Amino acid sequence: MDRRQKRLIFSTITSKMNLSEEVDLEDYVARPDKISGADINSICQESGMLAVRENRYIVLAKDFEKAYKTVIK
Amino acid sequence: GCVSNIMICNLAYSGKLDELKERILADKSLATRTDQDSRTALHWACSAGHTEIVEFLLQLGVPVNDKDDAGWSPLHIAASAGRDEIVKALLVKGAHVNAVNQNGCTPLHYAASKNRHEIAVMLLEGGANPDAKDHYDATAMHRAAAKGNLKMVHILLFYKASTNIQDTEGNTPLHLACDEERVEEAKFLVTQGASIYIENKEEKTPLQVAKGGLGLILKRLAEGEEASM
Repeated sequence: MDRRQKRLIFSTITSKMNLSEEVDLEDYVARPDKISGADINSICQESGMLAVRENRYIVLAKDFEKAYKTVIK
Repeated sequence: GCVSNIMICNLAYSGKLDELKERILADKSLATRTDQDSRTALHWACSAGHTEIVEFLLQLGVPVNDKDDAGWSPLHIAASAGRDEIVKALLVKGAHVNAVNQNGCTPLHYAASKNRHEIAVMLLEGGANPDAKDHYDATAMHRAAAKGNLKMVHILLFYKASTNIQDTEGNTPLHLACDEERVEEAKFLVTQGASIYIENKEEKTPLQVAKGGLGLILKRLAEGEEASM
């Protein structure tokens, strides 16, 4: 999908999430993998879940790296 | 509100300056105690932007280049979270400007992606490699151009960043500016020498990737730069 659209969906879904200030979604938006709007939604949900697994209420870059890898294949 | 399993780190993030100084002055080892994310009080203080806490730690002599489990050094965190003062403090203390995290990014990739102008300049004045490539072969300029960060694109070119580096998809920053219709970015890149001729991996040039009209504008501007000089 559109790289611009991909960014919009990521910022839209994570707009209600509590990301640490250093997280930069462009690391994911910029990847070459062709992913669906559903995958971005799953990546985002999986990130929140991984945060919860660490009893952490803030989501980190590591949660996103992790979730991205899990969802995308 | 509890971001770590180690209390001193929660104190660091929550900005509890007096308690932090107090506990650490009693047990100096707390200053470098690692949490479940391979983070210490420094990483967390940088993230939240508590300059004072960071200064205390640095005067104490804590290491400034230790990376967390995702490979993020305190400078990556501060730069990204847009903490100017902290970034400055870190540089005086020897923070590594070209350190990479798990995805190959240097602190400059983040400063540029997130419009941290002043920080980008400090990093660049500090020896930052403008052409550092991440694990997908993308540079700070790819991020700035793609997102429409005009002034940041100026800053990178002005510190001589190369405009024709191709990422794993074969795209240069102009390709990205074009594909996302970042008009002024694209025009500035071509006026600054970016090539309108490089085919990416889908064998498309920046022109073919842009809006019909945008392509014709860049075409004209590129030939203008050719003509003169």
